[PDB]
Amino acid sequence: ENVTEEFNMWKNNMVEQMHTDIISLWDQSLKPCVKLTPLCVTLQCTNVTN
Amino acid sequence: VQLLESGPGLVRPSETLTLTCSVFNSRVSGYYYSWIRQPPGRGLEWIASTHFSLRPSRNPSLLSRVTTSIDTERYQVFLNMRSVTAADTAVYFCARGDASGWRADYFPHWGQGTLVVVS
Amino acid sequence: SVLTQPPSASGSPGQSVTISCTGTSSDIGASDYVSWYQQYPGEAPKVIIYDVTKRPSGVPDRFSGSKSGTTASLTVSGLQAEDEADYYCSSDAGRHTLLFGGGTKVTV
Amino acid sequence: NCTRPNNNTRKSIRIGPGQAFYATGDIIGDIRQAHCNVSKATWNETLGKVVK
Ligand SMILES: *[C@@H]1O[C@H](CO)[C@@H](O[C@@H]2O[C@H](CO)[C@@H](O[C@@H]3O[C@H](CO)[C@@H](O)[C@H](O[C@H]4O[C@H](CO)[C@@H](O)[C@H](O)[C@@H]4O)[C@@H]3O)[C@H](O)[C@H]2NC(C)=O)[C@H](O)[C@H]1NC(C)=O
Ligand SMILES: *[C@@H]1O[C@H](CO)[C@@H](O[C@@H]2O[C@H](CO)[C@@H](O)[C@H](O)[C@H]2NC(C)=O)[C@H](O)[C@H]1NC(C)=O
Ligand SMILES: *[C@@H]1O[C@H](CO)[C@@H](O[C@@H]2O[C@H](CO)[C@@H](O)[C@H](O)[C@H]2NC(C)=O)[C@H](O)[C@H]1NC(C)=O
Ligand SMILES: *[C@@H]1O[C@H](CO)[C@@H](O[C@@H]2O[C@H](CO)[C@@H](O)[C@H](O)[C@H]2NC(C)=O)[C@H](O)[C@H]1NC(C)=O
Ligand SMILES: *[C@@H]1O[C@H](CO)[C@@H](O)[C@H](O)[C@H]1NC(C)=O
Ligand SMILES: *[C@@H]1O[C@H](CO)[C@@H](O)[C@H](O)[C@H]1NC(C)=O
Ligand SMILES: *[C@@H]1O[C@H](CO)[C@@H](O)[C@H](O)[C@H]1NC(C)=O
Repeated sequence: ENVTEEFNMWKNNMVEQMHTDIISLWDQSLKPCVKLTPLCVTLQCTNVTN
Repeated sequence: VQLLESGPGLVRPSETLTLTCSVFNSRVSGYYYSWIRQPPGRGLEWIASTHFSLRPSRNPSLLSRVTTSIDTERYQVFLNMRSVTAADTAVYFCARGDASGWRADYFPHWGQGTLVVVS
Repeated sequence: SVLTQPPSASGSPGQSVTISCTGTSSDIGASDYVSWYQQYPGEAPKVIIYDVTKRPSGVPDRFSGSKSGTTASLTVSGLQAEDEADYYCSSDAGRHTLLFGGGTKVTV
Repeated sequence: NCTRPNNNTRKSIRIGPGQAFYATGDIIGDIRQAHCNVSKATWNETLGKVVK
């Protein structure tokens, strides 16, 4: 009570840390699993229905 | 969808049957395709049923010689039954299931049919 | 042909005809997959009743199915001069195996 | 409400020791367009409030 804090939402550091933490969590969960780079070959494609 | 059926004339007592019905405006995949047969007097006994990616079924009374398959590039289906006898001569229809693609109980679409008299 | 039907039935215009299709407990009493077909002498059959009590789109609603125990019944009410055709009953007998009936030729 | 009407089948392909690639076998039934539904009246009220 009796208090008035001066807030600003466009210059807080929580958003930057949340962004970099979400990016880091996204990156570290793609390490163990399969690396698909024999799939860059010459494909031959046709229509699925005719 | 149109089902156009074809079979070779009259068959010898020991020559095998090869039946094929081309599909038009359909994928020949994701749909159950079945064969039904009726003798001239009375009939409508079903031979076999096929699917591309699900388990087929065969008639126990004819399971011995039913070797049916499908072709995706040319959109065809082949009965290819063998060990024929003179007593099974009859007319054949090929049909497909409803838009659901997983039910082989009732067959809305049908085809013209073929004679396939046994000599 | 485990499923059997009476060989034929008849009546008069504006009357109702009931056709019975019978089978063993393992055949019809296992599931609700019961169907009825009609065919003209020169044409291929078409589905009239599917899943015992359902009908396809764009057909007259003068047909029905009761699933009376292990026997199914088809009723035609207000038949006309062009409703003369054979009626076949089919049912599922496990492992996607269907069993048909002997048919019922309705004449008037 | 968003929906994907297609009924896919996934197929697994072995590309090496302990390495698996998950392709698509086929589609059962009809091929239909994925889509999302919104209610017209509620969107009209929301747009009116936003304009105000
Ligand atoms: C997506 O496209 C792929 C690629 O086309 C397709 O898979 C291919 O399907 C065809 C037809 O089912 C396969 O071709 C057959 O392969 C077998 C086994 O090698 C052969 O024995 C066959 O030849 C005999 O049978 C023919 C038909 O009875 C006869 O006409 C012929 O003379 C022979 O007697 C036939 O060549 C092909 O192998 C596959 N390819 C792969 C890589 O799997 C697939 O079906 C398509 N899927 C969809 C949903 O469209
Ligand atoms: C998509 O297709 C599959 C078939 O691969 C359907 O799976 C069947 O669903 C019924 C309904 O409960 C079950 O009784 C079957 O046992 C399932 N498996 C089969 C038939 O192999 C699935 O229902 C389809 N999806 C939708 C939304 O209909
Ligand atoms: C989303 O909206 C569409 C469009 O109204 C709905 O699609 C209708 O579904 C009913 C029930 O199958 C059909 O009788 C209508 O013909 C469909 N509309 C059209 C324009 O074809 C759909 O059901 C809604 N809900 C979803 C997709 O979850
Ligand atoms: C989107 O989906 C929801 C949930 O399925 C629909 O909500 C249903 O609305 C009807 C009346 O319109 C109720 O009888 C149902 O009970 C509701 N569903 C549930 C699970 O309670 C909604 O109608 C759909 N369409 C929208 C939101 O446009
Ligand atoms: C400050 O807070 C106290 C506690 O609620 C309250 O009694 C007091 O009146 C407040 N000060 C003013 C100036 O209102
Ligand atoms: C396949 O799709 C392409 C692209 O829409 C179209 O031009 C062609 O006519 C289709 N049919 C073929 C290649 O047989
Ligand atoms: C929204 O609703 C109001 C009042 O019903 C109407 O005047 C207006 O035209 C509507 N907006 C649109 C885009 O239809």
